[PDB]
Amino acid sequence: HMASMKKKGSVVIVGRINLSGDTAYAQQTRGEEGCQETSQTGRDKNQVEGEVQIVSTATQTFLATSINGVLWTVHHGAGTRTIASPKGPVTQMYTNVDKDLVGWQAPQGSRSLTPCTCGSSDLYLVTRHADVIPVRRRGDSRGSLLSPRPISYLKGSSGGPLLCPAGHAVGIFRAAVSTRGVAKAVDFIPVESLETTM
Ligand SMILES: CC(C)(C)OC(=O)N[C@H]1CCCCC/C=C\[C@@H]2C[C@@]2(C(=O)NS(=O)(=O)C2CC2)NC(=O)[C@@H]2C[C@@H](OC(=O)n3cc4cccc(F)c4c3)CN2C1=O
Ligand SMILES: [Zn+2]
Repeated sequence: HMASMKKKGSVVIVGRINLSGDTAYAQQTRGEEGCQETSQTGRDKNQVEGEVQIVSTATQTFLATSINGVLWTVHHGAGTRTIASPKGPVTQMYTNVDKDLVGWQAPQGSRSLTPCTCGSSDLYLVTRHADVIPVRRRGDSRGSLLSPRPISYLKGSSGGPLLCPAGHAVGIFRAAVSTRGVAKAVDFIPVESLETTM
């Protein structure tokens, strides 16, 4: 009934994939109890850094990537949820279920990737465990893993980036193409779609 209807919580930044140095590693910035509280209030005063965030809802965890001043992720993780911020919940500025894409204004302190203009097909996928996986681009929205992996290895990495050799954003990881539980290829949202959305 009306008076007791609940609201979904906010997406919460719980960590980041550190790519700044010579070693890529995942960093946690908030534990599970703090995550749950922050999702409910939508108020997150933690400092944000970096290009790739680890994000969570009450039920899922995935990645989000800043490109051109927007923190982008997948709709199948975020839905229409707000993101927690120092001043309270922030509404999505982009939502496109057809592309599986959402975005919010990038948090203060984040750094953004630049869309790739290289026209090159040797790519790198960054996972939530900070693995950097070589991917050969095979079409507008597909690339093949040079070394196939069980889907377990990729689960929770949607929203993360595919990058070119120079570290530009080429796309956002969306789905794994798997046969018998092995991912031989990935599907991604090309950066040009994000640029058109903007
Ligand atoms: C499309 C094709 C070729 C048929 O393949 C697949 O449908 N395959 C599956 C294999 C699933 C097994 C796990 C694979 C491991 C990791 C996957 C990356 C990942 C993930 O980590 N999510 S998450 O755990 O972070 C999660 C917490 C956020 N995404 C998924 O599971 C997505 C979600 C879902 O797809 C979609 O809702 N759409 C909506 C779309 C709209 C437009 C175009 C698209 F393609 C769309 C795909 C099925 N998904 C796959 O990948
Ligand atoms: Zn490039």
